[PDB]
Amino acid sequence: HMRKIIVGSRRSKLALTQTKWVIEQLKKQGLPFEFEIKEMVKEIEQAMLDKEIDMAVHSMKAMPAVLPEGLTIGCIPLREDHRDALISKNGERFEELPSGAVIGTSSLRRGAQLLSMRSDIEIKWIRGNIDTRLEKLKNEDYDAIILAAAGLSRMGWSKDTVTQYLEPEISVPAVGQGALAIECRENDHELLSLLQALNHDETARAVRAERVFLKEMEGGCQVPIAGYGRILDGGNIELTSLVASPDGKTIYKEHITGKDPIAIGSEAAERLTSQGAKLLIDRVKEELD
Repeated sequence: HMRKIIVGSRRSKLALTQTKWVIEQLKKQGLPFEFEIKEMVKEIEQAMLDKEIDMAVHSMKAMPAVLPEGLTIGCIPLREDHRDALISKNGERFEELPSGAVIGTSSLRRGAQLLSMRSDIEIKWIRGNIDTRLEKLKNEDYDAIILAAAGLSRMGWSKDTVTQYLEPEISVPAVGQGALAIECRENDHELLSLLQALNHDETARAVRAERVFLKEMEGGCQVPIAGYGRILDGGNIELTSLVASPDGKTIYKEHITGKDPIAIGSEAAERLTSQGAKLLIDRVKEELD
């Protein structure tokens, strides 16, 4: 026999899609292993520590800033599109949307940055599938919605479903957007070896700097915080890190370029904290109660 690797997964169509793609990619190494999905965050992690599962595949922006002792991120594959995307009901770009246009998103990070660019538009909550939000755009009060360009690609959508791709200058992406995270036990050296070939350290070094900034600022999906990293020619990491207030009238923004990803994410957090961004994040976490 050969070892059968158990991969836990959230039951959504997107989650099982990512899980099967990682398995499909891990099979091309031709190494003696079996793979098996077991439909199931805290259950996942403890199940992995309990050894009832062996690994898990998440969206990097859905990974908690801090992993429990004993678990690690053993592989970050090649990064997909990292940008937010605007889809309008009537095909307008962001600057072309009429006054009072309603843009649908539940992300304070996305809403606060758009409000910083234009305060004459409204940001309203919206729920559901990529496929569900596209129908609500057609039938409801929304004039546009914001979606991750990586999510549209994984669900097999046209790049021309997007009206406009938001460059990081307009909307700094969430930490790890477009990237996958393969979580496993840090002492499973056999699994870590299989995951090495799928890893892509140009993506990994950039995301590591993003995650340190997220970690030092105590951030998450619910907090209006953003960070995008990329490798420049020469090995340097360029990290754009941002903290915004919900009404979009306060923008802490910092650009760092260096060689050590941990030191880069450290300085961005050290720098923005001194400007008063950590005080902001506490009030927003308090407001969420």
